[PDB]
Amino acid sequence: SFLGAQLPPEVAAMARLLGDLDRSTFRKLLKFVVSSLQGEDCREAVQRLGVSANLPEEQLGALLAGMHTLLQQALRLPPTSLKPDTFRDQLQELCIPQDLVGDLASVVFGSQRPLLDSVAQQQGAWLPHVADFRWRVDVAISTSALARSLQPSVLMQLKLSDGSAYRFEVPTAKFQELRYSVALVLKEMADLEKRCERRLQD
Amino acid sequence: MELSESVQKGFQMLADPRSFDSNAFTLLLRAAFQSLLDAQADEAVLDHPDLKHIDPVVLKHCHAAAATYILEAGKHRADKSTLSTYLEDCKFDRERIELFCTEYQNNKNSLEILLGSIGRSLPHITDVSWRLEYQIKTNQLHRMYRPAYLVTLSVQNTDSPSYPEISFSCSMEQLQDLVGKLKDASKSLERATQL
Amino acid sequence: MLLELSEEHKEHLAFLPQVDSAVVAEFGRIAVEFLRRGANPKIYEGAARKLNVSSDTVQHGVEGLTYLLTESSKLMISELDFQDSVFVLGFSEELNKLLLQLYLDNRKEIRTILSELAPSLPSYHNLEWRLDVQLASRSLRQQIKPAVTIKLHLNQNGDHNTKVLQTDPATLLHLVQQLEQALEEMKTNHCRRVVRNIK
Amino acid sequence: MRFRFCGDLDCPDWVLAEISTLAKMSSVKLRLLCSQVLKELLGQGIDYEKILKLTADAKFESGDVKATVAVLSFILSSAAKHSVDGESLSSELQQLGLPKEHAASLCRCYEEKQSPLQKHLRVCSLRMNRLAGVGWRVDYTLSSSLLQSVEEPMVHLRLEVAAAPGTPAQPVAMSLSADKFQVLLAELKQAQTLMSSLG
Amino acid sequence: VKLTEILELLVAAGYFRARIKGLSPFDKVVGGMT
Repeated sequence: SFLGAQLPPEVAAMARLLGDLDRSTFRKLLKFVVSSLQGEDCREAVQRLGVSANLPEEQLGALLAGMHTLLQQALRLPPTSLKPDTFRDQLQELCIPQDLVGDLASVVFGSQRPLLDSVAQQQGAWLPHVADFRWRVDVAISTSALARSLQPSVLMQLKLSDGSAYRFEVPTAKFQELRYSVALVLKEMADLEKRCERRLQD
Repeated sequence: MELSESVQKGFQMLADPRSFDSNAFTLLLRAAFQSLLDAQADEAVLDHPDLKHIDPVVLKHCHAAAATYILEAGKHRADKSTLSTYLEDCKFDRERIELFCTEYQNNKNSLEILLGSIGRSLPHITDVSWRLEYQIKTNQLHRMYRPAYLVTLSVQNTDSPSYPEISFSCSMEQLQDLVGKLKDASKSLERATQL
Repeated sequence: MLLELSEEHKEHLAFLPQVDSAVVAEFGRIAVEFLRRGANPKIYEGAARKLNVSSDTVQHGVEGLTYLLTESSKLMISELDFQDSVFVLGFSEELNKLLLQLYLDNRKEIRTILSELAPSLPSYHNLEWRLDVQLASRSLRQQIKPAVTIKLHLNQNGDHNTKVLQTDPATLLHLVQQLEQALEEMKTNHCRRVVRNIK
Repeated sequence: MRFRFCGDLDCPDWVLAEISTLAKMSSVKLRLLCSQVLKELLGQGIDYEKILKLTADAKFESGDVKATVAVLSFILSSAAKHSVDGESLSSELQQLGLPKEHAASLCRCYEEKQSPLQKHLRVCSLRMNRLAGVGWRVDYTLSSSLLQSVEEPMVHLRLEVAAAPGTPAQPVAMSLSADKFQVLLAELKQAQTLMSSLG
Repeated sequence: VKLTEILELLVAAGYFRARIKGLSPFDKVVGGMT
C-alpha cells in the first residue's frame, strides 16, 4: 500500500470517523487540507467550520490529521507508481465510503495536481541558491607599491536566496580556477544523467 | 492564600448593607470581572448610574479589592468551599455569598485561560523534513558512493531571539542513532501513562 | 580513467630513474610521511648535497611523486590502468613495480585524508532528552504540562554547537514516524537499483 | 524477545553482534576490562594503555577494541539506567549467548558498583543550567541631582551560572530597588515551599 | 537434530540471532535465509 507496511494510526482513526460525516462537510474540510498543502493559513476558517458543523475540536483534529497524511503520501508518488484504479482499490480496503473516495481521487489526479507538484518540488532545496550575481572588470594602472601595475581583476558580488550577500575580489589566476571547476562539474552532471537513463530507467 | 489588610478592608465594606445595597454589590462585582477580562480598557466601567451615590474614593477602593481577590482566588484554584469560608469571615450574608460564587463560576474558565497564558518557554519544535541523496564525487575524491540524509527541524517560538529552522546532515548510522533516541524518549511517555 | 600526466609533471618524475631504486624507496618513504604529517623543506637541501643535485631537483621529484600517489588514490585507479598510465614514462620494470606497490600500500590511508577536504556541512553529533512536567508558575499554582526537553549537539568545521529545544508528546510521535519513513527509503526498490547500478 | 536491561525492548543488532566479540577474551580479562570501562563511567578516567595491553591476549585489532568498549559501556549503563539487578543481568545476557563464565564475571563487577553508578548517572542527567554561586552588595543612597535627598537602600546581585561542566560560569549582574528585591525574595520562598512538597 | 550444521553457517555469515536461545528453529533458519 502507498501508506506503507503498517497503517498510520491517524489514518485508521479518520477512516472510521468518515462514516458519520456529511459529504458537504467532508468537501469543505478537504479544501482546507489542500490549501494548507499549498501553504495557505487556514486556522480561522477551520474554526468557523467547526462550530458550523458542531464538530468538537477533538474530532476536527482527528479528521484533519488523517486527511493530511493520506494526501501527503499519495501526492508524493509519481503517476507511474500510483494510478486511479489501484488508488481507488486501496482506499476501499480502509472501508472509506465510495463517494468520498471519488472526491479524494479527484484531488490526487485532477487539475489540482500540477500546482501541488510545483509546491512539492520546492521542498528539495536545503542549501541557499544564487539570487543575483554582479561583477565589474578593472585594470589597475598605478598603486602605492607600483608606479605601473596594468593588472586586471574581477570584483564580484553575490546575493543568495538566504538573504545573505558577499562582495569580494578575484585574482585572474583564481578566476581561471573557478571557470574550470564550473565547466568540469557540468560535464560530470551530464555523464551522471547518462548513467541514470541507461541503467536506472528500463 | 494570603490577603493584605488593604484587600480585607475593601471586602468588609462590600459586606455592609448600608454602604452597598445588593444591587450595587452586583454591579461593582460585574465591573471587577469586566475590567480584568475585557481587552477594552473601559475607563467608564464604574460609571453605572446606580453606583453614582457611593463615595468615589470608597467605590474605587472596593473595586480594586474585589479584582485583587478574584486574581488571588483564581491563581490558587480556590474551590467554592474556600470562597464561602473567606466571605463568611468578612461577615457576608448568605445572599451575597451566592452572588459572588455565581459570578466567579461564570468567569472561572476565562480567568484560568488568562492566568495560564503568562510565561516564557523554550523554542518548540513543530515539524521535520528530510532529503535522501547519494554522494558521487568531490573535486578531491571520486567514488564516494555513500548515502546522506539532510534534515531540517521547524521551531516556532518567539520568547527569545531565534531562527525558525535548524538544518543538519546525517549518515545512515547517525540517522539510525537519532531515531533510536527519539523512540527511547517516546517509550518513556508510554511508561508514564502507567502511573 | 588513465592518468593524464602533464608535461611538467612528467619532467619532474624523470628524476626517478636517474638514481638507484634504493633512493627512490627513500623518496617513497618521505613522500607518504609528508602526506601523513606535513612537509619539512629542510630535508631537500640534505638530499641535494648527498645526491649532487639541486634542492629543487629533489623537491620537484618528491613532490611530483606525492602527486602521483594522490591522484591515483583519488581516482581509485586499477592496477591495470595504473600500469597503462605509468608506462608513458620510459623507466624500467623494477621502478614500475616499486611504484605500483607504493600506491597499493597507501591508497586507503590517503583516501581517508582526501575525504576531509569536502564541503563542510553541519552534522549530527548526539541528542539528550528529559521528560518534564510543569506543576506551578508565578501566575497559576496547579498544573500538569508535560514536555520533552531536547538538547541537540552538532558539528561543523570541527566545532561543537548545542541547541536546547522542546516538544509536546504528540509532536514527538510525529518526529519518529517521519524519520522512520526516511530510513525505510533505503530499502525501497528504487534506491536499491541506484546502489546496485551507480557503482 | 524483550530484555529488561534493554528497557523492555528487543536487543539491538549491534549489541547482539558484539556480545560475540566478548566471548573471544578469557573470562579473567573480560572482568578486568569491565573494571576499566566502569571506572570511566564513574568519572575516574580511562586507561587505554591497560585496555590495549590486556586485549592483546585475543589479538584484537583496534576495530575490535572500539566495539568491545562500546558494548560494555552500553550494557553496564543501560542496566543501571533501568535498575536491573545482577541476577537478572546474568540470566538475560546468557539468553543472548554470552558464555556462563563470562556472564558471571561481568555481573559480579556490576553488583559491586551498581549503587555509585546510579548516583553518578543522576548527576550527569540532562540540565539546561546550573547556578554556580551568588554575590551581593547593599548600598545606601544619600543625595542626587535628581532628588535632593534620597536616603534609600539599593541592592546589586551577581549570579554565576554554568551551562556545561568544565566551563567558566557566566555572570548575570543586575541592580534592584529595595522594593523589587523584597518581592523577589518573597517569591523564591513560595517556590521553595512547593519544591519541598515534591521531594 | 541436524540444525548445528546450518546454524554454524548462519552465525559465520553474521546472522547472530541464530545464537539466541529462545527462538524456535524455524525462525532461526528461515529468518536467517531471508
